[PDB]
Order: sequence, then structure tokens, then C-alpha cells
Amino acid sequence: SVDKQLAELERNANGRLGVAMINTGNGTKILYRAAQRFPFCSTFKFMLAAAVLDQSQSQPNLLNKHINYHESDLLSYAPITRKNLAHGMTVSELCAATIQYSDNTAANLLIKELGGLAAVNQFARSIGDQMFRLDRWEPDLNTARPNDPRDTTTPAAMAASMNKLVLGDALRPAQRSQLAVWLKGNTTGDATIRAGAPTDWIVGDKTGSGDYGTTNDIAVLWPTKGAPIVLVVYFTQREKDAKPRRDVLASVTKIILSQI
Ligand SMILES: *[B@@]1([O])O[C]C2=[C]C(F)=[C][C]=C21
Ligand SMILES: [Cl-]
Repeated sequence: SVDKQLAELERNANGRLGVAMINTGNGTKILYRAAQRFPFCSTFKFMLAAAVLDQSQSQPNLLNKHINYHESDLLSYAPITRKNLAHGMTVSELCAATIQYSDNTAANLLIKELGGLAAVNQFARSIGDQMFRLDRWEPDLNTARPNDPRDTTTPAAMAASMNKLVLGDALRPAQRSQLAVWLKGNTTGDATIRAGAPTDWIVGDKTGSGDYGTTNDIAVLWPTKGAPIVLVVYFTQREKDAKPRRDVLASVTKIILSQI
């Protein structure tokens, strides 16, 4: 029933759908195609910020490091780093921007500070995530080509990680809080998981879009009654210039929340 509705939603939507849900209330999970790979797109920015937060556990001054980025770093999609070209940004603001606005330059800048793509992989491995895999820099990583494993995860791996990172004990508390906070101030989420959620709830989220109408969102939801819930929804379609299907994410959320 739980399964049948998603399968039916996915049939109807003409794409492939990946859900994982974790109610940290009891400890129960709703999984649909949870072990299949999907192109994460901008959703990895979450993992990237966690990595930065992990590294700042050693480096008291990391978050406050002033970064003076150049003209040549700027990309098509970078409202915030564009706005502050001239004054530079702190690593910490870089994190807010990457999360809350999905700024690509900020991300590239942060990967470089961590010391490259493989440092995001290694952070992913050290938290038990064995599926996360970053292969290219922005903007090349949102091609979402059919059965291309580059730059993918599984819904389950991303839920487990978001769970450990935001609600578990992956991080120390100040770093943990910072992560939730960035998430809470996200500005790209109104139309996806937020839209399928009681308007009284509080949602922190990271979205993703890309080719093949890849539409993704990864969220913590703070309910009125009870414990936080982890929700990961990934979706992809037939054609390369497919338009996003945010509605599908809204409807998935609506389904999952009835069950609870
Ligand atoms: B991403 O997946 O989040 C939004 C976005 C914009 C863009 F231009 C490239 C990649 C992403
Ligand atoms: Cl805390």
C-alpha cells in the first residue's frame, strides 16, 4: 500500500524514484529503490558542508578563515559569491551559501579547501557511507546521464548519513547545530519536501536539480508532536531536457507523512 502508491506515482510520473525515510521516533524506515544509485546533483553540497564541519573540529579557526577568491572562480550559478567578489567570504559563509542558495563557486571553493574531490569521498567513508561518490567538479557533475555511476549515491546511504550527521553523533554539538541551522535557512526548498509537509512543521533541506529532469531533495523535518524525521527523495526521467518534477517530491512527502 505504502509501496504501491509510490510505484504508482513513479509509473504516472514516467521517471525512476528513490525514497528513504527514517523516523528517529521509533527507528522505522520506509524504503523504495533505496539501494539503487541516483545522481545526487546539488544534494552533495550537504555532505560537503558536513566534511568542512568535520575538519573544523581540529581547526578552531577554519570557519572564520577569510577566503579571497578570484574573478576566474565565478560560475554561471553563484548569486552569493558573485555578490561578495570584492570583499571575499569566510569559509563559514561559503558553507551557508552553498547550502542555502546552492552556489556552485562556493562549492568548488570548499572542495579545494578540503584538498580535492577525494577528501569528500574519504569523509563519506569515515562516516560509514560506502556509496557516496563524487567524480567531477561543478558544473560538470549534474549531467545525470542514464546509468552513469559518476556522482551518485543511494537514497539509503544519504538518509543514514543525514541521520548520523544532523541527528546522530557523527559530529560534536556545535558543528551538529551549525549543520541543522544552515539547512533550516535553505531558500531552494519551498516547492519540494516543504510543500508536502504540515505548514506548522519546521523543515531543513538540501535540493538538487540537473539534466534528465533530475529533481532531488534531502531533509530533516521537525514535527509538532514527536521526534525529527529524515526524508530523502531522488527522481530522474526519460529525456535529457526533461523539466523538473518538484510536484513529485511534494506528493511523495504527502504519502510518507500519511503513513506516519
Ligand atoms: B544544483 O543541483 O542545485 C541547484 C543548481 C543550479 C545549478 F545551476 C547547477 C547545479 C545545481
Ligand atoms: Cl546538539
